[PDB]
Amino acid sequence: RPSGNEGAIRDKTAGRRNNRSKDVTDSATTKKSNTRRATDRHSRTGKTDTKKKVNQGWGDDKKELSAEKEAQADAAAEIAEDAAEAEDA
Amino acid sequence: MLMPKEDRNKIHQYLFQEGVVVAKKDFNQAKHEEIDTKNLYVIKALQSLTSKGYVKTQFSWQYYYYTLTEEGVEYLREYLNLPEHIVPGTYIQERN
Amino acid sequence: HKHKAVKLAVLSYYKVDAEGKVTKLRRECSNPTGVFLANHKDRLYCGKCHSVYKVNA
Amino acid sequence: ENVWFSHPRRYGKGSRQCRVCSSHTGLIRKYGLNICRQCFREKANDIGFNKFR
Amino acid sequence: ALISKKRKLVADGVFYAELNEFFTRELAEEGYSGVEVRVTPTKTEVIIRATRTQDVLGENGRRINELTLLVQKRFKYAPGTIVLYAERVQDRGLSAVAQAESMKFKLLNGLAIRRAAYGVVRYVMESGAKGCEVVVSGKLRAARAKAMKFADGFLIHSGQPVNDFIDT
Amino acid sequence: QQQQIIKIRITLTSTKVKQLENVSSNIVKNAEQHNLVKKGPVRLPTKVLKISTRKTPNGEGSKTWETYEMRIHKRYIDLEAPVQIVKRITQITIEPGVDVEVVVASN
RNA sequence: GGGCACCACCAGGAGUGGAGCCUGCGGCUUAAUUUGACUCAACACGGGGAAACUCACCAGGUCCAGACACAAUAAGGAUUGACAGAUUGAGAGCUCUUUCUUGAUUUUGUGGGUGGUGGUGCAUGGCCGUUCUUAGUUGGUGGAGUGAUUUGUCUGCUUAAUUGCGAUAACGAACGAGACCUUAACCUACUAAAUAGUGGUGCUAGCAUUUGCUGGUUAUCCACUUCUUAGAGGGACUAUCGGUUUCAAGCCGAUGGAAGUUUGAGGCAAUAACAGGUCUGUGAUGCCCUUAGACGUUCUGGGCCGCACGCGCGCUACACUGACGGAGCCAGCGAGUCUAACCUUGGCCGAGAGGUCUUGGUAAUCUUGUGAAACUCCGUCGUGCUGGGGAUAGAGCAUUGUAAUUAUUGCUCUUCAACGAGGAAUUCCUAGUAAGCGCAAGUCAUCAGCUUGCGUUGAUUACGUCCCUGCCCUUUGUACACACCG
Ligand SMILES: [Mg+2]
Ligand SMILES: [Mg+2]
Ligand SMILES: [Mg+2]
Ligand SMILES: [Mg+2]
Ligand SMILES: [Mg+2]
Ligand SMILES: [Mg+2]
Ligand SMILES: [Mg+2]
Ligand SMILES: [Mg+2]
Ligand SMILES: [Mg+2]
Ligand SMILES: [Mg+2]
Ligand SMILES: [Mg+2]
Ligand SMILES: [Mg+2]
Ligand SMILES: [Mg+2]
Ligand SMILES: [Mg+2]
Ligand SMILES: [Mg+2]
Ligand SMILES: [Mg+2]
Ligand SMILES: [Mg+2]
Ligand SMILES: [Mg+2]
Ligand SMILES: [Mg+2]
Ligand SMILES: [Mg+2]
Ligand SMILES: [Mg+2]
Ligand SMILES: [Mg+2]
Ligand SMILES: [Mg+2]
Repeated sequence: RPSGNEGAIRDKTAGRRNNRSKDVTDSATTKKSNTRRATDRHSRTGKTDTKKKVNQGWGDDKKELSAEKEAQADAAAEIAEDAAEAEDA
Repeated sequence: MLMPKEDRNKIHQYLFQEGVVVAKKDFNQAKHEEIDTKNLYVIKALQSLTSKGYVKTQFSWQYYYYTLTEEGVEYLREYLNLPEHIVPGTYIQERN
Repeated sequence: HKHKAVKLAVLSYYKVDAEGKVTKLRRECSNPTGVFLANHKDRLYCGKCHSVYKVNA
Repeated sequence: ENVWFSHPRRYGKGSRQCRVCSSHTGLIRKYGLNICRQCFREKANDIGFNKFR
Repeated sequence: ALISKKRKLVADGVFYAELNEFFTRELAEEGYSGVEVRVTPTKTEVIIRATRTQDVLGENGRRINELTLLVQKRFKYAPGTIVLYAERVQDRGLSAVAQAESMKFKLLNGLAIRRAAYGVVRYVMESGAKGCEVVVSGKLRAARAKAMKFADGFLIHSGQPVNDFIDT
Repeated sequence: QQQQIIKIRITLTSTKVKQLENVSSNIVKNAEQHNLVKKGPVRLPTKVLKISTRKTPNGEGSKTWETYEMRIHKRYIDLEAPVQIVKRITQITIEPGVDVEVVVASN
């Protein structure tokens, strides 16, 4: 029972004449439909990351007073040290 | 890292007497520029030097800039039995 | 897989000093390492001059 | 050693690579640049190529 | 060298780009701000603008002979054909690359984002600038990323005056 | 050597027209105060090296293209000039960003 | 309710949807047919034109390129290879027999690294797309409100524009628009040029004549810059004059002008966002997975091209406003090799594709006046699926390549298919524009039916409106705020 490339010419069901008799499956005219972006505003992860996770990771809104009142002085110290190391001493 | 002692000494001698190495990241280049070993051998030996200290490494557009350090300039004298504390190699040797 | 070695002293070349006597034999090849190599069926195969090789065992 | 880079890559996509990142696809080799089109947009002001029109 | 002037000027631009990124990677702690390559006859001069020029020049020829040797070996120049000077940048708080590289090690040393960002925004602003803006984008122990801005003063965003006066 | 005119040509190439014209005016000023005979600064057509890359790193988006471009401005000056004092003034006075090349022509 | 826009319509143009191929997507098939992307904002997109490589996929085969540290170990011993002979792809010592060989470089465990086009782009950076090429955003002081807020930032008119006039509890400002920059258009005004051109002629020289058409030399000529080039400038500001508007911003016409559509075209382009795309651009990257019978890397061969079919971008067509042939004969943007064989003129050979001997060119120098195609003229055809169309298929000759079979592509002869202008629907477009036409560049060893640009020929139709679609603003309602996918 020889098969292979020589068995390809012997093998039935392969060929345009007998593929054209069989009907097209109906999935060929369908669509993938948007990779589940129909409710992308609705978060589907199931985390819904809480108030603490954003008020302690990037901080809350009320801690800006502690940040910039100390960020006033470090740049002034940088100016003082830059005048110290520029050409003085 | 099977690499002969004769080949290893020609990376270490060049690194001592000339200070730095540049090697393109192209393994099987079969010849490093101005080291007469394989480019894979150069990269492979200087990474082995880097891991125990002794060499700093930057990459920067596929070229592996290898620079000898202060612990490495002592290591290249001690284990390799090159003349002791008389040869800086090479940053202040001739040019200053 | 790669290589298994055997405990050895004498490589097919008996003894250079056997109670004051050289007891060497076994017609060699042109290797300066001479050294005595594989023979399957009337066919030696060289070890340093295995690239070009004229007369065998 | 035996067959490690035994295939000829004297030509084609795999002969050349970006000098920044070694990427065979999307490369520009106009004027001997050999930078990919994604790194050329980053470095294009350092090369000297400016958006004018 | 027998190449066309198109390819020669393009390749000199590529050499500038490669040298600039190499010094950006190498001289990060040393306050790098830019490089200028002067191609004189018989030698080329590579001038490094960096705030810590004493850290660039190292300890008595260390760290500047290293960079000269590294550049001449990668670009295959003859020894002595390339010399590599370092002159410090004046008015540090107007170099955007120096301010960004300063913020980078400020945040890598573990300093707060608003503190570092306002500490360079007002440093630029009283270094004598018309305006400054720091945008920080990313995440911090959080599964969601946000970008926050820190602006002070007068800025522009469109036109050739951006190529003129804005340093990014 | 004894003030024999040798017919050099200076080729001036740059991507920066301001500094290139600074060099060109310097050479013409030197050759006019030295009373040299010259064919002056001839300005070649500017080579506009255009690269139309794709603006996106992806495929996604409206298909937007960027025309990055580099201009090469090129000039040449012919100088029938003595050999020593003119090779001195072309050895000195080199601007960065402008590449010079000096070729002696006896054709 | 009012605005705006040929990603809307009107009036039209050119179409597409129908055919055949090309290409991309889905599905099916497969060992694999790698994968991301799905209304605009996926579908000639990932610069994605994949023979190998790329390559991520499949059947197999190597290699370690497993740092470093510790303990064993290798001094008990760790790499290499000549056969031939196989289950071999195989001249792969990959094993296995046989043996020798350079011998603390390794090897084997534990830790820990390193690699990954492996995952998560719903952890991120960066970049890009979109809202939006729209005109929007914000605070100082004052007014209103206990307050969140609101006015300013607006009824009208105008503009391309939160552009301005004007109304006015607001006044005066900033970003965005605009100004800016690049390009195109004018400059017989300036500085010039054997890498551009012209005129005489130092000198020539030819054919026809009574000077027309040319050829050739720049310490083996002179002069000039009109044309060409590129520096610095000039120029336009809707100028002038009418009309009209509240004599306001403006708009319309005419004259002049190189230019009166923001002069044409772009580049840059705010605040706020999107769970938009990308971890498969990177030595951008957290974490996870894998890490030597690997998901690293390499090699061999295949696949990405597989086809009952559905859809999108295109090419070629249905011809006489044309095909064929001969002749005429004209661009512009480019690019190009000694850091090695790139652009190739000329001669010769060849029907052709191509070959071969040389040459110029690292380029305003030479390819190149890219002697391009459409087009024009004269002929053959003659309304016939024809001499339209050129699919499919056969045989042959070449080129590139290590390799062309699943035809790489080119050429010659032959085969000569649907297609007779395309239902429902749908795209783009307002003047050097639509459209026809080729050329250059990109990727490229070879391959353009693609794209980015360039020029050649060059219309019809409106200078408008909210009717459809989308967007913006105001008013209104709200039990929405994860915001109607509520
Ligand atoms: Mg503005
Ligand atoms: Mg603007
Ligand atoms: Mg219509
Ligand atoms: Mg058509
Ligand atoms: Mg069709
Ligand atoms: Mg497929
Ligand atoms: Mg995905
Ligand atoms: Mg892989
Ligand atoms: Mg990676
Ligand atoms: Mg108020
Ligand atoms: Mg308001
Ligand atoms: Mg208003
Ligand atoms: Mg009011
Ligand atoms: Mg002129
Ligand atoms: Mg998503
Ligand atoms: Mg890709
Ligand atoms: Mg393969
Ligand atoms: Mg494909
Ligand atoms: Mg014809
Ligand atoms: Mg022309
Ligand atoms: Mg192909
Ligand atoms: Mg092409
Ligand atoms: Mg394509």
